[PDB]
Amino acid sequence: NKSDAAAKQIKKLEEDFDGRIGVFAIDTGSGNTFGYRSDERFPLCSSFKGFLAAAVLERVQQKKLDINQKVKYESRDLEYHSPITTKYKGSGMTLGDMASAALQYSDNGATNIIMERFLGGPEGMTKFMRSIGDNEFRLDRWALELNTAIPGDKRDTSTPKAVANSLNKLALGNVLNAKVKAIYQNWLKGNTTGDARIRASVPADWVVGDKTGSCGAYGTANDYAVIWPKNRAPLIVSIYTTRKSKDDKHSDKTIAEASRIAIQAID
Ligand SMILES: [Cl-]
Ligand SMILES: [Cl-]
Repeated sequence: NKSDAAAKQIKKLEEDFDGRIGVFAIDTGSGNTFGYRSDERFPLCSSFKGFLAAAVLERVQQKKLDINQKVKYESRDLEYHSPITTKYKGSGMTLGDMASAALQYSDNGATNIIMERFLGGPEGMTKFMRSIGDNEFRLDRWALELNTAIPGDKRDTSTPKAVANSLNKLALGNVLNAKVKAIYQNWLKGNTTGDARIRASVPADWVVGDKTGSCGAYGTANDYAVIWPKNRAPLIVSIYTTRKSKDDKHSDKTIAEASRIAIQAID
């Protein structure tokens, strides 16, 4: 009934903005979960970049790549919204810095460059998700094309549950051994695009790693986080939203508020 109560409130919340909210939350120190449309498909937007980064470290751990090798692109036409890759265009970035820019700033070139050069592309990226027990996630397009968020389109979508289970294996589990899991945890912890979403849902002295996504159509935006509360086991929160009209603005507060309700339902 604490989950029925939470469900009611998400439902109210989705009516208010005329859209669709997908939630899954896990409490790892109790097992308590909460879900709403947890297995319905949502567009990923940028949010798969949290997973690309982990793919990248997996490759370092297998010694297929070095975290410090330079990745040079001085002749490349840089994707729109490449804030980080643009200031390093003349000199290159370390593969680890490139990976992290794609995470923390949602840099589209860093993303494209990484999937074209190391990862096998969209389907390369799909393959790695398949390799951690995740059968929901799918990536079909490159960093810009994947943000169309067309209602009823299965391309570049996952379910909230799959995102959460995945982030949990990666951030908290054992796909990445010690040092490199710790790196990736640091990368999430240092994400810069998420202040008005899951971070805003929680006391500011709790520790939060997250990856946001913002399609910029269908008011489509999301966030997934690991959260370390004080004196308490980590939580996993996964929030997806779409809206009815193409020209609908995404809503940070809806995300922040659905995370507040989620976090309460698992406590
Ligand atoms: Cl559900
Ligand atoms: Cl891991």
